Amino acid sequence: GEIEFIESSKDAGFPVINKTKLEPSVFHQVFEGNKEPAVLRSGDPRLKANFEEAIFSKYIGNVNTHVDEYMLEAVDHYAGQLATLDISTEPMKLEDAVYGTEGLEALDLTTSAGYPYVALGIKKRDILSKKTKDLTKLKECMDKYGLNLPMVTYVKDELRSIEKVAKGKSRLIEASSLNDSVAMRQTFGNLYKTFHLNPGVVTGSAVGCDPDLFWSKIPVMLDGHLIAFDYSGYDASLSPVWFACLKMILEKLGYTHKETNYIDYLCNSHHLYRDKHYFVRGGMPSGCSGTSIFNSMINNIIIRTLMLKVYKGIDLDQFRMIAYGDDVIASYPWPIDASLLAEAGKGYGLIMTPEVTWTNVTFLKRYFRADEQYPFLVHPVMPMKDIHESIRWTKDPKNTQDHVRSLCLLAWHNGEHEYEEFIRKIRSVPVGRCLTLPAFSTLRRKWLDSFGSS
Repeated sequence: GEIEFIESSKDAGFPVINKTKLEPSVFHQVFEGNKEPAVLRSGDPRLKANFEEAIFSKYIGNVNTHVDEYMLEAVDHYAGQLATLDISTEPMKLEDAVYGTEGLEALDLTTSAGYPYVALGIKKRDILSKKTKDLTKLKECMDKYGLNLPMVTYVKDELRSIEKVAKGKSRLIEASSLNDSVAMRQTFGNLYKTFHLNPGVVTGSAVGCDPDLFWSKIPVMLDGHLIAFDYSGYDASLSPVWFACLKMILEKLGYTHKETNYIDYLCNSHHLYRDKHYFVRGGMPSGCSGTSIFNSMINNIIIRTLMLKVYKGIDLDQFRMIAYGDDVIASYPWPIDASLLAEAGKGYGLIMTPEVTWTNVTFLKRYFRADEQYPFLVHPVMPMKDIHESIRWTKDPKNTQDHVRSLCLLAWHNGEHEYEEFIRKIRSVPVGRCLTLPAFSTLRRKWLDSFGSS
């Protein structure tokens, strides 16, 4: 992706789009950590770099190439897999696409409504209602403002490492207009549903998975020599050729050329950021509808392309992979040099970052540890250091109970000794003794029982 044009918003008649919410929690001194809130403003005294330059530096440019022979075969192979899922290309019913259905959670009512709503002070809840499932106001707004509206760029308010704070390398997220979010959920909602209900090696996707259950399935699906990597700045690195590949895959699934027009909206985009507006060619605009699923689909095309290009004579029918956006875990029955693939990826404008074993591999920032007693069940193991980083901050201490409960559900997979120490430190602050904390044995019993029914 590349910014092709940027100028002051006022020159085009756009109004300007309006500190961190993260604050030290009561556990900030009880646990150790290094992370701090990402820089959100240019004047931040922790900066050791130019902020505006840093946040846009992920748009490293485009490789301008045609869909080549390797891509075509990659698209064909992945399309053959997805065909077995019988994805419906029929529009999803508006009420289902907006207010929830199996496999597609209701539209988030707390996030930005995007443009022009943010300029008018109109929030999602001024338009939508969970209680009534009203679609009348939404139809009025969609008729009135139409589709293909500018995206609103926000800086992601989240904890980051010391290096990323100093370098100002905060992440950006895009808010699609409510109109475009809804229209994309109508167009692709059945694809979203099918992906969410089928994480694994047919979709090649883990989007929507529950690691507590899914991690025991992964080694069954990936039974060869492991291949694993992620990327640096995946979304913004994507060149338009990969979006062309995605459109080809979607059309092989039965979408019409008009239904794939929304991929052009994602690829060639118009953004408002504070007092500026700018146009981008290429790049997945992270935070629009479907971006994790579409990133994952593109990654399935990319890895197959690279394998076909480097390993002539590869047999993709024996290849297996699972992607969550840029994050990949995969296998092949023979060893594969991931560094060769990564260098081949550099020629396509990608920055891939690769002896991978079940002991040292990670996926979704978690390790894999087979249960000592039930060896066919696999613990997802979030490192305790990451749990410690999280518990030390909060965006709203009114949610402390839910926050600490969620961390307990992650922590116990590290073993009973680690868990008891975690609980002891939590209880060394008075808030900690006011919380309902699950017992290790309860967490373990419920986990074991969860595999017994579905």
